[PDB]
Amino acid sequence: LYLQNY
Repeated sequence: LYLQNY
């Protein structure tokens, strides 16, 4: 589980 917000 991986979340990246940019």
